[PDB]
Amino acid sequence: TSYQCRVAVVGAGLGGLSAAIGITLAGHKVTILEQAPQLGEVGAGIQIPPNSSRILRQWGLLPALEEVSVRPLDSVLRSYRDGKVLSRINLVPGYEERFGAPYYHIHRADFHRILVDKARALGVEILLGKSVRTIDFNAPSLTMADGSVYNDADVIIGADGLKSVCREQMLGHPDPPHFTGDLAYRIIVKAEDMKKHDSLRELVEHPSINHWMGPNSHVVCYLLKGGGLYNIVLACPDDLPELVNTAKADLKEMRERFEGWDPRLTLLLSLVQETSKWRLQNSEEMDKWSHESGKFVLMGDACHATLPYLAQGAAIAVEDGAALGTLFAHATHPSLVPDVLTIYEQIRKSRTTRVVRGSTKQRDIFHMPDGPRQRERDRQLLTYADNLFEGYPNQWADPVFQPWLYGYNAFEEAEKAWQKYLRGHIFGTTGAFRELGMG
Ligand SMILES: Cc1cc2nc3c(=O)[nH]c(=O)nc-3n(C[C@H](O)[C@H](O)[C@H](O)COP(=O)(O)OP(=O)(O)OC[C@H]3O[C@@H](n4cnc5c(N)ncnc54)[C@H](O)[C@@H]3O)c2cc1C
Repeated sequence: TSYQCRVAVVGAGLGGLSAAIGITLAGHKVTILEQAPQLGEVGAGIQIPPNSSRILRQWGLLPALEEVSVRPLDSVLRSYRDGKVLSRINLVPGYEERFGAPYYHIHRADFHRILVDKARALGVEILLGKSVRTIDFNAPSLTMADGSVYNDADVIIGADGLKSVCREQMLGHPDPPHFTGDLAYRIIVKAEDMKKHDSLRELVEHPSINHWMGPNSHVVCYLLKGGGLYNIVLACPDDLPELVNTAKADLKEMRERFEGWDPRLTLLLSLVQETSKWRLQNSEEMDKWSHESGKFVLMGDACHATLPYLAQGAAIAVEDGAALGTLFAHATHPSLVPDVLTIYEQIRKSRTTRVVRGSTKQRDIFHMPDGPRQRERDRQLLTYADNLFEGYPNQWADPVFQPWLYGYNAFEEAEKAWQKYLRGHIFGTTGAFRELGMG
């Protein structure tokens, strides 16, 4: 009769499910308490880089994913004016050869649906319609919007995303998300229609991650297998306030923001099949993800919300869940649980902040206005493309940042950390392992 911790995950996003998967595969019973009445067959494109794919592969999800995801050949940084290529990184075969795991482009609904399916296949209960409002962190209880009280859990894990009620309850005061002051426009265009125009063909027969960097704007363009649709996301300032969000509104607005940009991006505005406009936001990092009671810890965007520039938010939420799981594997005795939550924060924060920084830095590179600093950026990109250095204006190509970002194995790192904890070398723990004969 081994020990089984009753772990309640709040929120069924990517991070919640990754945690439910890893902890169940650890030997414990997970229950996810989401807010939405039904699962989210909703969203657009997401990127699964090696540091997240290798995790999913260890959970036997590679096939189900390959079926619905694309493998971009390379990742390209281009000037906003002419489409001029300034940096090209090889992903196929480069990234599998180096970091030993695929890089994927999958629609968010497909990724969410595969993770929900694997969660259920492992026996996780997913109780929907459970909007959590208050938390008692000592006698672990969750109180819902209807009034009901869930108290069938030993440990709680906040994974409620950006608008996290869990983080508010932990801190003891409100803490809404900070508005980046930017807004995003998502556009879906059938690739059938693009193959009809000569200037666009290269983007369909050579599926890449194309980035246009420009004055306080950037445009990302990639392909997804569904409907062979092309995702075109434009990030620009919200100098305007109407929020008029009809189909024609953006077409006008996006055309205006593309004034002077690669002629190709404006052609694409004519082949639109759907438009979507929204104001970006995120949170500022937290010093503490845990509660003094040692029964609660945050994961995902709730504690380490990242700017979308690096394409790692879900990657590092998967890493969070993977590390949680790897550590709970060692939670063979209940007194071991809080120390585990401690070893996690430490190992996860040092990683999630250094990513959060990079995203911000990538922003500064992408958004440069035309001028001397832009001229130097471009110069450096082109000149040292075959002679990389630390501080290269592409954080993805940076010879130091790059292997660190994509070579990271959440499993091995959490194991290293558990061993450090067994040699008494982890600050901030209660030393539960001592009374249990481990050493
Ligand atoms: C424009 C954009 C592009 C991105 N591109 C990429 C990319 O290419 N690659 C990548 O890896 N990441 C990317 N990201 C990041 C990625 O979308 C997030 O990191 C991801 O959602 C993390 O999942 P999560 O579980 O941490 O949070 P979420 O997915 O937000 O999970 C939150 C869930 O909890 C629920 N919830 C909220 N409040 C409560 C409550 N009080 N009670 C109960 N349930 C609640 C919500 O309804 C939701 O289901 C992008 C993000 C944006 C905005």
